[PDB]
Amino acid sequence: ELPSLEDLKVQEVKVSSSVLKAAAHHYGAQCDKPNKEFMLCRWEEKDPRRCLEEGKLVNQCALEFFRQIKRHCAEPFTEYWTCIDYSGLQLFRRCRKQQAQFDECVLD
Amino acid sequence: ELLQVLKRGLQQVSGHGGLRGYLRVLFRANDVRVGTLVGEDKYGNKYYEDNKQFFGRHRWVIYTTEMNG
Amino acid sequence: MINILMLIIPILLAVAFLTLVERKVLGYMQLRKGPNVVGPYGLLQPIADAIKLFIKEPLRPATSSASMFILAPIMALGLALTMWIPLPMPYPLINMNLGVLFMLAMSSLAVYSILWSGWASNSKYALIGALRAVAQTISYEVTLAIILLSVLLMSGSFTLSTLITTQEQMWLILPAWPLAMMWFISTLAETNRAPFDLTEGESELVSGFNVEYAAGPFALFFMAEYANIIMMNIFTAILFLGTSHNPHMPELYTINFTIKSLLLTMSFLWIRASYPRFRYDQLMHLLWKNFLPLTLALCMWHVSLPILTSGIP
Amino acid sequence: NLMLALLTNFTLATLLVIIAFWLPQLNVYSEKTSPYECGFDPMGSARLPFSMKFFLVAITFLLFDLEIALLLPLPWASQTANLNTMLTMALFLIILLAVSLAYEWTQKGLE
Amino acid sequence: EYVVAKLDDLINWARRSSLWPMTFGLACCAVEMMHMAAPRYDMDRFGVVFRASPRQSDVMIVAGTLTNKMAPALRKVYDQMPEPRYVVSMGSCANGGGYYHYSYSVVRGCDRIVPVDIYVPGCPPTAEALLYGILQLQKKIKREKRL
Amino acid sequence: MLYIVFILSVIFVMGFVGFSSKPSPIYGGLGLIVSGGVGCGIVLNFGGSFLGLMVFLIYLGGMMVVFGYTTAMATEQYPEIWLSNKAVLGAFVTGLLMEFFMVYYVLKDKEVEVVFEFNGLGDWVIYDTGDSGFFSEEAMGIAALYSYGTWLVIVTGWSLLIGVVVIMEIT
Amino acid sequence: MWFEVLPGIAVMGVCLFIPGMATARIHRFSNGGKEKRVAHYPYQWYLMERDRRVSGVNRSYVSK
Amino acid sequence: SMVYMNIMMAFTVSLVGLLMYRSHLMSSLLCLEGMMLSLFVMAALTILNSHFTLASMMPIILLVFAACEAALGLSLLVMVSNTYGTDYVQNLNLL
Amino acid sequence: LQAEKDRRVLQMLRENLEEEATVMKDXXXXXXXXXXXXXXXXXXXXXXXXXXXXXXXXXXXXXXXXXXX
Amino acid sequence: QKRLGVDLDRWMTIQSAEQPHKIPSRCHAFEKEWIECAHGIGSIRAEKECKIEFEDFRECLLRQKTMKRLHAIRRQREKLIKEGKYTPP
Amino acid sequence: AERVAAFLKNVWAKEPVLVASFAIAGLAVILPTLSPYTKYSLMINXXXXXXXXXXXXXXXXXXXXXXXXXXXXXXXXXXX
Ligand SMILES: NC(=O)c1ccc[n+]([C@@H]2O[C@H](COP(=O)([O-])OP(=O)(O)OC[C@H]3O[C@@H](n4cnc5c(N)ncnc54)[C@H](OP(=O)(O)O)[C@@H]3O)[C@@H](O)[C@H]2O)c1
Ligand code: SF4
Repeated sequence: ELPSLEDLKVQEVKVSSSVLKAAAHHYGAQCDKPNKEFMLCRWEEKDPRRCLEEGKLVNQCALEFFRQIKRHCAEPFTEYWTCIDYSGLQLFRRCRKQQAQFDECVLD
Repeated sequence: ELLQVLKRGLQQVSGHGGLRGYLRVLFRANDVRVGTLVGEDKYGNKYYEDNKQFFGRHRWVIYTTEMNG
Repeated sequence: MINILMLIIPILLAVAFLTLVERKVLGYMQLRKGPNVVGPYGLLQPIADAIKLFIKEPLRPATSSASMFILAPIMALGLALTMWIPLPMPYPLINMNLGVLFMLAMSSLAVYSILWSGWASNSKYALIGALRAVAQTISYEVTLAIILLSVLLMSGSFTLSTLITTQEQMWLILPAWPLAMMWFISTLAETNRAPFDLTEGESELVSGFNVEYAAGPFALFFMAEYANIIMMNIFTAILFLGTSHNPHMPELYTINFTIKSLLLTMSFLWIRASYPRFRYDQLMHLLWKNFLPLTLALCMWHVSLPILTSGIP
Repeated sequence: NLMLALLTNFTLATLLVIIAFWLPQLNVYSEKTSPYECGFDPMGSARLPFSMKFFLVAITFLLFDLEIALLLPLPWASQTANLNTMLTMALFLIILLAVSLAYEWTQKGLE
Repeated sequence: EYVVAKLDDLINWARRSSLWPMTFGLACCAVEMMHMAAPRYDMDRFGVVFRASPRQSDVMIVAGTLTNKMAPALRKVYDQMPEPRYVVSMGSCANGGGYYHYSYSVVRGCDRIVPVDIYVPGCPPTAEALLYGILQLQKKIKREKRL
Repeated sequence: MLYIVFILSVIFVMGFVGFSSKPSPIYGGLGLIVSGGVGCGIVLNFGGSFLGLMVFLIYLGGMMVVFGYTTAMATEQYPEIWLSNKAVLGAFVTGLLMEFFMVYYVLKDKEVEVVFEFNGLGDWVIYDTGDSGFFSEEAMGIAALYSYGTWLVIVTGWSLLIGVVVIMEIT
Repeated sequence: MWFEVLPGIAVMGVCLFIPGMATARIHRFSNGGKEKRVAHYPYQWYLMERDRRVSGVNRSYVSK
Repeated sequence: SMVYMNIMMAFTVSLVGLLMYRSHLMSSLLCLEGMMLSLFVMAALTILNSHFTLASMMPIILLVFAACEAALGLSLLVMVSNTYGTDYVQNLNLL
Repeated sequence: LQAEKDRRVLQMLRENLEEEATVMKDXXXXXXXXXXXXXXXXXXXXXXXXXXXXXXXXXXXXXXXXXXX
Repeated sequence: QKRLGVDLDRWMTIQSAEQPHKIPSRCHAFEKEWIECAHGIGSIRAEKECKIEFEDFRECLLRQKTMKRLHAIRRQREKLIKEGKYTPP
Repeated sequence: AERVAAFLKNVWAKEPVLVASFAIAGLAVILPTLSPYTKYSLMINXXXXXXXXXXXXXXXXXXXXXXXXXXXXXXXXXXX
């Protein structure tokens, strides 16, 4: 069958917690070029074994995305993150008042 | 109108007995009401009267505890 | 799991404390004093019936049947008390993939309690009260699903969680004006304490699912039959009432939800005292002949509305 | 769990029957009767057909209940598919049900 | 010792609390038996709830005249009652014929058919006097099960 | 404990024996509730709450119509218990040997079957479906549709018109 | 009089009040943050499964 | 594969049930809905495992037609009792 | 979606090590080429093959409609 | 069909068609091969050329080829008791 | 009037619920064809994506850009 290497792709992969990813839809706008090329590779060639090299760049850019938010305007990001987990899965409902504190700091 | 209705209930509990007296007229007695009393009766009956309320009614009256044996 | 056990024992008490309201409100409706002697306002009498009917009352039927009969009060409680689980509330016990489908299926399964009580006595006297209970329920199951569909297409999907969020500004009584009036009648499909009702009360015929049963099974039937009345009252307060949601404070929802349901809880006992029984034949003529063309015309109307003006979840 | 939620309610319900079954016991005489409710000896022993009266109206329910089940897509299906193509088909099932009930008006039955 | 003695009174408290009557529409006594449901003299949820059906009820009130045509009918109804049962024969007909007694059809005193615990003597049984028929019933229930 | 559907499938066949071994349409009527209701759980565990609870809506409602002819027409003579008759119990005792003796071969190794296919164990393989879809998930998640099968809507509408008119001619 | 009726309503304002509060206030002990996650469809189910897998280990739903 | 073998075994018992007749005619109409119940479970598992989405509409159509025959046969049961007294497989005139 | 494929690859490598450990002496199992005769598309189908051992992890992964937390 | 439909079509019958919304079949990878092999008349009538692709299609829905393979692994793990045991998980 | 006004009041007198069964159900067919708002509801129904977006290879294409906020294809802007 020929399986992938035991070393695996992307060192220290994925974020530590869920919902955190769902709270920020800005990942669609920023860093899309590595994401879309992996997407274009995967639909044309259905094998995960062939387009894992492009998938390495997706996870590497994912770590670069979260580190920028942790450096500048971290306190409005944490307050928005605690708001979404307090409720069930409203995603954008009720937390729109605390969403005003967010984005405005990021706009700087 | 609403203030006088709540005050009428509080005055009824304050007039007859007090704290321990009101509980005796609630747990043992079915309906609690205060007014005029005749007083004098054999064994120890209370016998209350002179109340308006409704037609064919002459207050609580009440039964005595341990009448003969 | 603790939540299920905290939804049977306090709920059985609500069916117990119903017996007060069943003759206190109904009493003042008939200008007579209800519970008074037993407790401070007769409050010790509802809990006294549990000591009265179970511990001391012993009957089992004569000619009887085999395993069935005693199977029926198990079917009475074990299908009507399970109805509390899919309820949305502030927060539901295991939120269903589709909400109202489980509510409609188990309600029709709860009808079997009065059905298996027909074969409780092999004698023909009991099954007349069962055969009457068939038609007084079988016809009203048609509209119960149709009037639901007109409300469900108006707001969200089958999920009961979405039905709370859809009512943020105004109630669903005002858009569904003739449909809300239908759910004072269609709710009384199950054998409930009402004027429309079914073959359960005495009045003219012998008492259905009571003449065959004892005290102990017969006592278990009332703990299920009156339980369905609260269930329909809550279910109307979800589909037609709402007022506010508030996910942050559950305290503001729990008080406001109970008042809306309690006003409806009085309303069925208001119906019970006021009006006579509709007769076996003529209840089949209220619906089917007269109300079914009306509900389907409104069902036709509620199909067009999301297409006319955008209304898709 | 759905299984643990349903069984705990069912086991508590059947346990309450046992409490009312074993505690009250003293004597069981040949006293219990077949019909009860009104009294006297049962003239109609065991079982007899009776039947009729509602035979047509009951049958129609079995026929109608399938259509209401086929109406259940309406709030759940109309999300991805085109509305203009659906409008002609969704109403079509409701229209024909009124036609069947219109044929039910010309002699409904004994009920 | 003390818990056992008080538990027997707790079971007897349930019969002291509530007892469901039977609507024996037997004679004129049954009309005054309907006056127990009438508001002016009420036992409605004071300790009495009308529901009928001999299988569910605890107390049966024989309300009037019994005949030889009715002697087999009432007997098995008493047998259809749960074992803790009380019979209140209300009226002179229930106690041995109002007049009658020396008549051909009327059975004398109900006690020939079914045993009675509490007697009410009143022809037109005044609702005032009828109230004892349930209040004395509760007072008579004192002790059950010693061993 | 690992098996969820397999234990329910035993109860499914259990109610089905009370059909070949005729127990009258009251004890045999119970089968459509007992094995029918558990039969919904077989559908529910695989997925799709709609089609799983769709069995509850008709096979209980339509059974009430059947119940409208259990206390009617023919069967009202004797209850006829499946534990009393010698001709009935003989079919049940051989009926249980068609089910319970089969489970004896399931435990340890693959079970012996009349068909060519082997049963094996299959605990994790019982689901045999990956996650794949997320938003608007499940094939049963968007099951019923008026689109694509437009011809199927017309004939179903026709067949439910025919019956109402036809039964009127019979009666 | 309503002074007899209102204790019949007030006793219902305690027993029927329980199932609402008992479901909500139990989320403090069961989960960290007084919330039980809604499942519905596999998308929301997968988010819970990866949360329990990622450094929460034993806990089903946990922040960070 | 594994789950299919149990519901196929339930089909065979209901197959015999439609071919076995004793006294009443009511057993057949239970088995008609019984056999359709066993086919419905078989259809539900086959379509959902190897996902179809389009063909998951098909058992819903099948479930409609499942009681289409059952309603007509149950209405035919009514008219036999009117001509005779009680519906019996044992009681027939035609040769 | 990458997180799905990251887990599926790691599960495959765990299965490859288990097959080599169990089969060594008498039994014939190559594991190469796999079951499919096509060997060009190579479908994942990690539901029946995924997790060969440990009951607690397998039961949670298989059931989603059941329990539904 | 004894008589076929012209102009108007009432298809949506065969596997791997235009999906209900967008969701594809679980066996869609093997479904595509069967249409590509049997589009010509002299393939299914011959039933020899498409024998390779039909056997791969049998593996998808029934999973019988994978069932007997996974049965051998689970049996050997149960057979080896108290002698040679490994548990990486 | 022969049947427009003369026969309509006869339905109101005997069995008046029959009037509502024809009028409300009748308007449910006429309104979705003539009213100029029905086409807007289908537009949002097609715009709402259920499945994930698919990337296509670009080789001389018009109205196609990056995922970032730019004028590409069409993009829904019908009422806010
Ligand atoms: N098996 C038979 O049928 C059989 C065969 C051969 C001979 N016999 C003879 O026939 C007689 C049948 O009588 P039985 O057994 O039918 O009577 P039983 O049912 O035992 O009834 C006797 C009653 O007397 C009371 N009693 C007796 N001893 C008591 C004590 N020490 N303290 C308080 N109360 C007491 C009991 O009241 P409590 O329940 O309130 O204590 C009980 O209700 C026997 O005496 C026997 O010699 C019987
Ligand atoms: S005792 Fe008097 S009132 Fe009672 S039934 Fe006899 S005659 Fe009538």
